[PDB]
Parts: sequence; C-alpha cells; structure tokens
Amino acid sequence: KPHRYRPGTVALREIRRYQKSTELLIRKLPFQRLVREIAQDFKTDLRFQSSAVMALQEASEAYLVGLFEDTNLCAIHAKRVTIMPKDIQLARRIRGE
Amino acid sequence: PHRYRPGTVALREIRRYQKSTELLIRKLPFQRLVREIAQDFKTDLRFQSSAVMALQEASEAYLVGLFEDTNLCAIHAKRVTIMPKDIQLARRIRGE
Amino acid sequence: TRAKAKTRSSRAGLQFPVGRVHRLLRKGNYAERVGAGAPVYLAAVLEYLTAEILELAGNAARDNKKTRIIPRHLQLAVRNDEELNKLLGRVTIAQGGVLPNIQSVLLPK
Amino acid sequence: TRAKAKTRSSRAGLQFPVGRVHRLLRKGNYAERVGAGAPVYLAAVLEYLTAEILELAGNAARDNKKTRIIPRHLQLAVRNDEELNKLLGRVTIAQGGVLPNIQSVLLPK
Amino acid sequence: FEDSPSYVKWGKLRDYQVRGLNWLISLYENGINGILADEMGLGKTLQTISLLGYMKHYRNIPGPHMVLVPKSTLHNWMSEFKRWVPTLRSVCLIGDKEQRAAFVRDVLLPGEWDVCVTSYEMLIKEKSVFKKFNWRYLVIDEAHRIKNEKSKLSEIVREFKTTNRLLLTGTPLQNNLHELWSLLNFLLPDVFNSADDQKLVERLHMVLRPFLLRRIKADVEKSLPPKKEVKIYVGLSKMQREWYTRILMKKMRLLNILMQLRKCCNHPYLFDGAEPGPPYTTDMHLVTNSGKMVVLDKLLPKLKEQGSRVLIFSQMTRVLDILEDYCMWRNYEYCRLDGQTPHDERQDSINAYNEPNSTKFVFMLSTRAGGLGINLATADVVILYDSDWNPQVDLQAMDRAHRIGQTKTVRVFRFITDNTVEERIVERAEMKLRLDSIVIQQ
Amino acid sequence: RHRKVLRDNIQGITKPAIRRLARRGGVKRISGLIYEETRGVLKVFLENVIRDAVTYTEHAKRKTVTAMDVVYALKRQGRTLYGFG
Amino acid sequence: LRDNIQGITKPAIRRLARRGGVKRISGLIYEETRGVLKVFLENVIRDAVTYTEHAKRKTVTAMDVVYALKRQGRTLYGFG
Amino acid sequence: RKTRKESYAIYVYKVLKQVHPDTGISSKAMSIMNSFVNDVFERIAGEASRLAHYNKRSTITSREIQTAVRLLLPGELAKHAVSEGTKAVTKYTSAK
Amino acid sequence: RKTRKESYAIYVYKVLKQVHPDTGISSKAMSIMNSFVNDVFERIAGEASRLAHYNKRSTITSREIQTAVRLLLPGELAKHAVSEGTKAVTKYTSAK
DNA sequence: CCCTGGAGAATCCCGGTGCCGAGGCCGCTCAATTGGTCGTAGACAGCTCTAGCACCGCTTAAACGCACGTACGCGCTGTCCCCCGCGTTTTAACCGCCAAGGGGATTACTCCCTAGTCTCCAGGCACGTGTCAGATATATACATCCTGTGCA
DNA sequence: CACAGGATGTATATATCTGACACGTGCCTGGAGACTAGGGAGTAATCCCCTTGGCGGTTAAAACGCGGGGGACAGCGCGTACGTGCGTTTAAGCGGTGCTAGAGCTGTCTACGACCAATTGAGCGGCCTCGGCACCGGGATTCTCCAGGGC
Ligand SMILES: Nc1ncnc2c1ncn2[C@@H]1O[C@H](COP(=O)(O)OP(=O)(O)O)[C@@H](O)[C@H]1O
Repeated sequence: KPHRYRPGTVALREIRRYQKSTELLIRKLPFQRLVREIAQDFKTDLRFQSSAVMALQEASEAYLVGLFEDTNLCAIHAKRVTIMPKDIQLARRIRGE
Repeated sequence: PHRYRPGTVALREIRRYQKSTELLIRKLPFQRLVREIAQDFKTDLRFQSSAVMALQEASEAYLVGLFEDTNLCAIHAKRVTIMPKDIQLARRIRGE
Repeated sequence: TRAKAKTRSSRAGLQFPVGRVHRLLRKGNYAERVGAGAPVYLAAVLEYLTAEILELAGNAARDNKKTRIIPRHLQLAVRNDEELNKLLGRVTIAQGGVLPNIQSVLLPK
Repeated sequence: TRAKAKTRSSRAGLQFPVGRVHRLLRKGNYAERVGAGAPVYLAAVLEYLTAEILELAGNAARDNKKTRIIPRHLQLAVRNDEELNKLLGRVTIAQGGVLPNIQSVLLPK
Repeated sequence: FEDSPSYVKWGKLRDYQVRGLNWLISLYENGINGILADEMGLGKTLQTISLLGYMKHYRNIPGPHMVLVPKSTLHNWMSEFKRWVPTLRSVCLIGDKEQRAAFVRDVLLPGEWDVCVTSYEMLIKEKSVFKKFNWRYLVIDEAHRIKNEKSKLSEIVREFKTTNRLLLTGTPLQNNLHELWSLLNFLLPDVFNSADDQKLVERLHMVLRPFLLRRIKADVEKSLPPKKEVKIYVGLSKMQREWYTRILMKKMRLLNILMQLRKCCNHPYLFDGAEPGPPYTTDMHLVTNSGKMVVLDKLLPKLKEQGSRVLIFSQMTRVLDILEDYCMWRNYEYCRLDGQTPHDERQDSINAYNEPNSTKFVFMLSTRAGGLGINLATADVVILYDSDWNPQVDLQAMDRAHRIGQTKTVRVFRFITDNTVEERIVERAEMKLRLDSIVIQQ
Repeated sequence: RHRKVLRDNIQGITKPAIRRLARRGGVKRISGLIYEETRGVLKVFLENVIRDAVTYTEHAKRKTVTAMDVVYALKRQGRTLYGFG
Repeated sequence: LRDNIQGITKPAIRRLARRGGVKRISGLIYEETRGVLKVFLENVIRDAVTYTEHAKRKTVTAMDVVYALKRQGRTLYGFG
Repeated sequence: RKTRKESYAIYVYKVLKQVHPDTGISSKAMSIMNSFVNDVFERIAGEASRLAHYNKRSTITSREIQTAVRLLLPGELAKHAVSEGTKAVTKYTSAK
Repeated sequence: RKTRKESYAIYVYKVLKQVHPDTGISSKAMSIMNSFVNDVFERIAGEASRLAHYNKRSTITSREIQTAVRLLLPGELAKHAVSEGTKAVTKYTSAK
C-alpha cells in the first residue's frame, strides 16, 4: 500500500542530481584525518595547510570519478549493469596502473 | 589424413612469435604506405631507411600492446574471440 | 627630445603584456637569446586561446542564465569542444563537475 | 709550473665523465649556475643505473647461452624487473619483442 | 522605591533586590546601560523580572523586550516569569526549523507578546527575523559570553537597534581589562571607545561605580562557614621526571610543549609507551608512578574516616579515567560528571549524590562541565587536581560546594608540583585573582 | 590505565560517499565488494601524491605542506590541477 | 597512389595478434586495425614533417621520427 | 604592504570585456584562467627551447614559436593561432 | 672530415667489464644504452631545473640532484642511487 | 575405460662460413690547472600570525542498521554458422646490382640583430569601499512514475 | 494490455539579504627610448653520399577454396544480493576558551664558491686490421597431439 519506486528510478535520479552539482562528495574531516595518517608514515611533525587538503580532495574525487566511469564502461562491455572489482581491475590494467 | 584440432596451431604460432624479435610486416608495403601518408602533408619528401625502420618498430609495438589489451577485454567478456568492440573499448579506456 | 612611451602591446595591437612575456622568456632558462618578434607571437597566441575559451564560457553562462563565469561554465566549455578537450585532456578543473552522460543501456525500457 | 692532470672521475672513484656531465649541464640551459658536486652525484647515479641494467642483461644472456648482449636480452632484463620496468614503462626497445605470457583460459582443457 | 512593589506575586522581595531595583530604575532615568554583578545566589533573575514588570506597569511602555539566556536556563527563567509576575506576556523561541517557523508565524510576527526569551544559538539562527523588531530592552544573561569581540554573537548583538541595554554577569572581569572594556562598549559605545596608587584604582572606581552594582554573598546570609584552602605541593615521580626531561628536550610527535608538560605533570600513562606492556594490569602502577596520586592515595582515607564526601575537579577527562581506575581499585563510590554525560544522566547522578543517605564518597567533575548549577551540598572537601589559567573557573568549582546549603567548612586541597608549568600557571592565576579583587571588590 | 580506539581512518570514506561518487560517475547498480577496492585504490593514489609533496616540502626545508607543493606533485604524476596555483 | 593500406595484409595482422597473445580473430577486425594504424601513422608523420620543415630540410630523419615519438609519449631506444 | 604577485587577471578581464561586453567572472574562474595561461606558456616555451637545442641554435624566434604552436595545438586552433601570430608580427614590424 | 660525435660507449663498456668480466655487447645494444643514459640525464636535469625555479634559486646543487632522484626513481633504486651519490660526493670532498 | 601407437614438431649435438666486435695507432680538441672577482646565498635578527592541543555546549544532517521484494547475475542447453587447418596456385617481396643526381653537411665572410647600460616615467599592484548578482526560502504549477482496472 | 488518477518530485516566479566584485586612488618599480659592441646566423659555394629509379631471377608468402567442429549467442529458469524505504544513532559542523611558541617572511651583512680567462697535455673519437662467436645447415633424440577400448 505505501508508495514505492521501482528498483532503479532513484538511482537514475541521483545520477542526474550529482551530475548537475559540483561540490565535494567526501566528508572534509574524515578526509583530513586520512591525509594526516598517510603523511605520518612518510614524515613526522608535518603540518598541512587547509588549501593542501582541499587540493588533495579535489584530485582524489576526480580520479575516483574517472575510474568509476571506465568501470561502468567495462561492466556494460560484459553485458552487465552492476560494477564489480573485476571491472575496476580491468580498467586499472588497461590504463596502466 | 593427419589434421590438428582447431587451436593448437594457433598456440604454436603464439609461442614462436613471442620468442622471435623480427618485424612482422612487409617492408616495401609499409614504406609505400608511409610515403602515401606523407603525400598529404608535403610533396617530394625523401626518407632515410632508418626513419622508415623506426616508424615500423613503433607501429608494431603499438599494435602489439593494443592487441594485448583487446585480448584482456575479450577474456573479461568470457570470450576467446577478439572483436572490434573489444578494440574500441581498449582505445576508450586508454584515452584515444 | 624624449619620444613618448608606446607599449609594444599597443604597437602590435595586443591586450597582453609583451614586455612581461619577454622578461619571462629571458628569465625562464629556455635559451641564451630571445628574438624580438617571439614574445609578440606568443602573446598573440595566448590572447587567441583566452578569447576562444572565454567565448565558449560566456555562451555557457548565458545558456545557464547568469552573468558571471564560474568554473562549472569553464569545464562545460572546455568539454563539448573537441579541440580544447584534446588540448586539456589531462587537466582537472576545481569545482567543475562532469558532463551529463547516461549510457543508453541504463535508460529504462 | 703545474702538477699532473687528475680527472675528477678518478678523483671521485667513478667510471663516467664528470667533466662531460658538467659541460652538458652548463650548455643545456638548466640553470644559470652549476655546483661542483652536482656532476659527481649525477655521474654516480647514471653509473649505478647502467651497472644494474647491464648485470640483469648479462644474467639473461647467460641464461640464453650467449656471450654478447642483444636488444632481446635488454628487453627481457627490463621487463622482468618491477622497478626498472616502472622506470622504462613508456619506452620501446627496438628489436626487443615481448615477454612470453599466454593467458590461462586459452590453454587446452 | 524604598519598598517592594505590588505587581510581584508569590512572595515579597527583600532589601537587596529592592535596592537593585532602585539602582536599575535610576539607571533608566539617567538613560545609562549597566551591569549587575550580584553574584550567583542573590536573585538576579528576580530583580530583572521586577524591572521588566515595573517598566511594563508603572511606565506605559509595553514594548519589544528581549532576554538572552543560556539554553540550560530557559525553562527556569520562563517558570520564574510565570510565577513572580504572571501579568507579563512571555514567548520563547526554541526547537527545530519547523517549530521555529511555526512559533514565529503564530506568535512573534503577529506581535502580541511583551518579553521574548531566546538562547544564543536561536539568536544566531533567527538573526534576520529578530533584527526587524524595534527592540527596547536587551537583557543578556551571563554577559561574559560576549566578553570577547571579533565574535559572531558579539557583533550580532551589537548590530541590533536597541534603546536600553543590561548585562547580568557574576564575573565581569576574567583575565584582563580588554573584556571589561568590550562589555562596557556594548553598554555605552561612545563613552568607552578605545582602551581602558593614584594614577589607577581611584579613577577606575570612580568610573565604574555609576555603571556597576555588586554585593558579595556575605552581607545577606551570615552563614556558610568560611572557605579554607590548603595548597599542597607534590614531588615529581621518577618516570614523571624522565618524561619531563625528555619533553624538555623535544617516536612521539609533540606539537604543544606546554600541553605536553601539563599532562606529564598529571600522569605519564597519558602518553604512548609510558604504560607497561600488554599484560594491562591495574595494581599499584598508577599510584607509584604519579606523585599527585601518591599524595591523594594518602589523603583520601583520612577524610573518609572523617567527613568524607570529596569532590575532585580535573581539567582532563583522561585524568578522570585514571581516577576511575583508581576508585575501582580501592573500591570507593564514584560519580563521573563530564562533558560527555547526557542531560538526563547528569541530574540523576546529582540527585543520587545529594540523597539524604547515600553510600557515595567521590564525585568527579571536569573543571568547566555543567555550569552555574549543580547542587552538591553533602560534600566537605574539594580537590583541585589541576589548576587553570582563569582563576574564576576554579572559584566557580569551589563555590559549587560552597553555597547556602553547606554546613561545614570546605577544605580546598590544591595539588601543585615544584619547578613545573604548574608554578607559572598558579602564579598567573594569582595575578589575575588579585587584579579581580582590587578592581571589583571595592 | 584506560584507553580505547574508534575506527581506522580509511573506513571514514563511507559507503554512501562511495555511492555518491559512483552516481556522479554514472553507475546504476554497485556490488558490495566495490567499497574495499575503492578504499585500496584511493589509498594508493594518496600515498603516491603525499610522498611526492613531502619530498618537495623537505627540499624547500619547510614543515608545512602547501597547495603549490600538491600542484607540483600532481603535475609530476600527470594530473595537472587548475585553481590552486 | 591508393589502396596502400591494403598492403597491410591479413596474415601480417594475424602475426601481430599472435605476438600479442590472441587465439581467435574475428573477421571484421582487419579493417579496424588498418584504421588504427592509419591514424597512428598520420599523427607521427605529421609531427616528423613539422620538425623536418623547421630544419629547412626535404629529408625526414630518424632523429625527427624519434623526437615526434618522444613528444607523443612513446620514447624509442635504438635509433639515436 | 604585501609583496607583489603578478597575474594575467587584468588582461583576461580586458579580453573578456572585448568578447562579451556585459559579463563577469569570479575569483576561482580567474585563478583557473591564470593557471591555463601559465600552463600553455610553459608548454610553448619548452617546445621552442627543445627545437632550438635540436637544431643547435641559441635563439628563440618567431619561427620556433610557430613550429611549437603547430606541434602543440590540435589543428584548427593551430592554424588560426598561426594566422593571428603572423598578423601581430607583421603589424609590429611595419609599425615600429 | 666528419664532425666529431660524442657518446657514452667507452664508459658503458668499462662498467660492463667491471660487472661481468667476460661478457660483450653489440652495436644495437650500445645504441640503446646510450639513448637510455641520455634519457635519464635529461629527466634528472629537467627535474632539478624545475626544483631550482620553484625555490627561486640560480644554482643546481647536489641537494637538487638528490631530490630529483627521489622524485624520479622508484623505491629501492632511489635508495641505492642516493647512497652511491652521497658516497661519491664524500670521496670527492675528501680527496680534492 | 584412458592407454597405446603413429606422426609431426621441437631439441640437442657436430661441422663449415662470414662478418662483426675487440684491439691497436694518430691527432686534435676538450678538460684540467692557476689566478682573480663578485654576487649569490648562508646566517642572523625582528614581526606577525596561523596552526595546534585538550575541552564545552548545541544543532542537525548524514550515517547506520533492518527487513522486503524484485530485477539481475549466473549457469545450463541447443543451434548454426563462422573461424580455422590444409592444399594449391599466384603474386610480389627480397636480393643483388647499376646509374644518376638531388640534397645534406661543411666552410668562410659579413652584417645585422640582440645583450647590456642608464634615464625616465607610466602601467600595474595593493588597499579601501559600496552596490548589485546570486543564494536561499516559499508557495504554485507542471511533469513523471506507478498501480489498478476494465480489457480477459 | 491501454488509460485515470494519485502521489511525488521538480521547475517557476518572487522577495530578501549579503558579501564579493568591480572601481577608484596612490605609489613604485620594471618596462620603454636611446645607445654602443660583438658574435650568431644568414648567404653563398663546394663536395660527396645516400636516396631513388630500374632490372632480372628466386622463392617464400599471400590468396583462394573447402570441409568441419567449436565457439558465440539466444532462450530459460532460479535463488540471491542489492535497491528502497524507514527508524535510531552518531559524529560532523559551528561557535566559543586558553596559551605560547612556532614557522614563515623580510631586511642586512659578509664570505666563499662559481664564473672567466689563458695555457697545455692526455683522453677520446675515428680509422684500420683481424680472429672468434654467431649462424647456417645436417642428422639423431625426445616431447606432444590426435585417433581408437568409441585400440
Ligand atoms: N526569592 C528568593 N529569596 C531568597 N533566596 C532565594 C530566592 N530565590 C532563590 N534564592 C536562593 O538563591 C540561590 C540561587 O538564586 P538565583 O538562581 O541566583 O536567583 P535568581 O534566579 O532570581 O537570580 C538558590 O539556592 C536559592 O536558595
């Protein structure tokens, strides 16, 4: 009785919404904590400007988006609709990573 | 009438050509193709033999790498046969 | 007497700093000597590229019903044009987003 | 008078030309000035890389039962090492061929 | 107005609040904005309700009046408004976005109220709406909240179009004269518009007397046995000495050297690696490795065989956790009041500690937790594990037990260490406290 | 003696955040094993970039990493970024 | 001059694919491979001709080819 | 008084007003345009420097800049930019 | 006569005799090794040039070379190369 | 039955051929040695401001956990036609040789362009400042998706 | 299987508010005008080399046809993992304290290390010569693949 959308309409709606927007889809404080933790391995007593974290977040989001696009292309190649670790690995292998 | 199954001769050729190092395209047809392509950019272009040799080396390396990626795509699609769709997917993922 | 100072940009009809370009070329360690016309040529090329990208960005901004240009408009203009996309194929624009593109297989039918 | 000539290559215990590297750095338009230790350091790095590649290629050639090194041996050595492969990942070696690698799904059942 | 008014209900006022009302009426007659520093426990809210009721009734000016209070006192203020002066019309702004919109549309925008009571956060949220009303009176409770300029609340409250202004703070002076100048600039922007023995003191008193009213909690009660203080010095343990030398030099990343020396004087286990290995045992390691803990371990049993009911105030919840471990080891009775304790849990713990007959013996409080509430009468002994930069914070901590409900003298044992950051912290606090005394107490 | 740990910082990159990134990428259905792979690839990318940026900062003899250092590291890796310098 | 691309023969393409490591080749892949080779060669020859014309020469040199490949991202070792 | 940093923002604004008379640009977009100009300048200058080194010359000239432009820009942009640079050079030479 | 041509062939041969005493080389392999040495030299020198420009300094020093090596070479190669360069510079400083 | 036999391909072991790598000489140019200078960079000092550590209080959006059902991935099966292996005929690559001439490479001379200096001064940059474009909220109006219902 | 209607999401005018963008002003420092000196590059001439055109004979490789089995692709069924919506929880985000140093940024001073110049002698490039390693061919093994007990 309660209204319910078919499984896949909300996915397309969200695709359109996030392809219309421009903001960052990763939380700032978790990303900053991750950046600090990674930096602690390479060198201690390191300080980060706020602009550096923003640049890292922008670059990381762009890289992940491009990866997901190529992954979706590979999944469509395999006559599927879902993306898989196989698709991610194939995309990275062809790109040379 | 002895006859091999459809695919063993292909594997033998794979092994021998992966062990060999020589060029796999005919030199005179490649040279004619290079001159014809250069006909569009400038007339009366003379080529050193080394230039055509280097062009052939680069072209063969590029095609071999492309075929490797295409085979990977075909195996991902659960196929043993490579297709133009596989070549196009490889080009799109490479960035061409 | 001392003739009035006329800028090399005005001499060549450019809106770009020919003198600054000459100084950057001399200080950038590209060669020992720099020609007279090379900075003028380079400034003109930079001017044309800026004009092209700005024309496309202004078209996009008017298409979105705004007066100011934003990085979203810049990314929209850089994509959707083949030549600029080839020129800036490995460049990430901050606060730019992506293009609208949904694969026809995913579309419901 | 002057003392006997002593090359900086011998003064640093190397086999690569420090003076030639210094001249190439000076005439390459890389900076306005070049320090004294930079040619020595760069020659040492180049010698290390060359020795590493040559050792790998010699091992490959011995595994092929040949004395002289050929481009096939160089390609085998480069592509069998992860770090050297990453260094030369965008480089094509003439008359090198490819590594023998057949995918497992294509093998006979 | 030498006598209590008639608009007040549910009991009559007394002399100190009637004199405060006279002072505020004179302030309004002279058209000056001022500060009430009556100290907690004298009826500042009662006096403010009296002033608003007076201005509503005796003067024919029912206008838009706003009272800014902390969120923790909104219900108490509304209950007092309904109780003492039910004549007035009072409206409160709190809740979610939809509740705020509903309230403003239903009651605020139509404009049938007299006093609007809102919290600081609701003022920041609804500044655009609140800026419309032709504000007449602006009573800000806990005026030391705006003691710092360059702050968003301070600038927002300055940008209102107001006629009469009032401040209700128990500690007008906290560290230096800049914050007092900021409060006085909010009151009278023109008079003080820059920067604040014969050259000083006398001039300060003659300037501030027409603007400040303060009466200590000593001329009304004649009770509450006087505060007793003992400043106990503590020898540094050996591991504490080793870590102190190590941090004095400079793998553990240490950014704030002062903030490392501070906990190092508290307990070495607060670092990483100072604690013993994986066995995770809890048997006499804590006591011996900390000199303050050795002193406290000696001190507690005597008080327990005596009056007991000790409060321990600390500036680090990690130190509070270490004290919890110690209390479990000694099998004492403990209650933890922290900044992470939910509101319902706080009240139940406070009531349980303040039951007529309880087995509780230790109550542990963060030095800045709760705030201007918290009734702890059964206590007799207050232990200041750490000393803070602002001495008024410790004064509030030690008057959380030194209130009208107490019957035995409070003994404030303050732990300090030789030649550490504690020495300079206590020296700074003493300088600030002496400045506060010389400036305000007269 | 009382201490506890919250979570690993790689888990701060949440499943809904990865879903949003895939939505911008143009993905309809997503497996459940994708999140581990995405965390791994992001960690590798960040490690490379941060190592290069730290090398630049150490060369400049500073203790603070700057947006310019990040831009230089990205340009070295071939991912030129416009907007921060 | 025409039909020179058909000088690139099906057996040659099959040999290249075998060195790449493929087993079964679809019949439509030969024309596609010819087009790929044509575009790659056109780009490289365009850059080489640009270098040759800048040098004011009429002969394309192996160094011109190497410089073109280098600026395209395909460094070649063995020709200078 | 902070130190002086030089950006192409003024000239980008002049070009913008010439192209679209009534439009604006935000700070981030101006930063992006400045970065784009710097990147293109560096590409062209480096290519011209390598051309000069390859031909064993010590001078960067308009010929080198034209060749670098044709090597970097993709086609229609290349020819239009070459025409613009030639026009500017002719005007500069004939004027003063 | 024909102008002189420089190459690293004799030094590569000396290194080869040092590492494998009884192994020879061919002309094609020598060309490849000369190209490899030139390529690595160019990469390191360009990185050091960019570092000097980024820090706004006019001199390329051993610090610049070390930083460039750490940037370009991956991992263990970088560590061993840094150690070798440090050793060579120490020997040169002491024995000069 | 899986194991046997036949057949082809791959590998290993010897013997004659050629050309290419390694060595040995000569000239010349480039690197080493001294001497002299100055400008870059190291070192220091003063200033200001953002970053950092340990907390409190509060709001609220976003993450998290749960249960349902439904498309979707995955395996299985059958069809057929396309790709492959092999033999035969044909075409053109390959090799060697010869001949001619355009053009690449070098050299010498001269001049014209550019580096470097010093005045001179206007364009560009930092600092304030006020008004308009865009962001937000809100109540309509429109488009879209989903389900039920006569069709059955 | 094709509409009607409902419920939801989304685009649309419209009013408000704010903070950043575009503008104006003062100053200062780097770019333009005038000038000289020197050496890089243009221009002409010459030489020889290396590219192109043509011809003949061999022979390996390409093109063509054929016969057949294995792979691609469509269809079908299932049980299962993921999307959708909902109710609870948590931590992000914002606003405040309270310090000190700390690290980056600018202005001066001075010394040592890199450039520049002249001179000179070994190191390196180019030219010849010669033997041994690679190569080519030949012949006896060993491994592997495909019928056939459907051996
Ligand atoms: N009307 C009153 N007369 C006397 N004492 C009072 C009154 N109201 C409260 N108190 C005492 O003062 C203490 C706190 O008073 P406080 O909350 O400051 O009053 P107000 O809220 O009116 O300022 C309480 O412990 C209470 O015992």
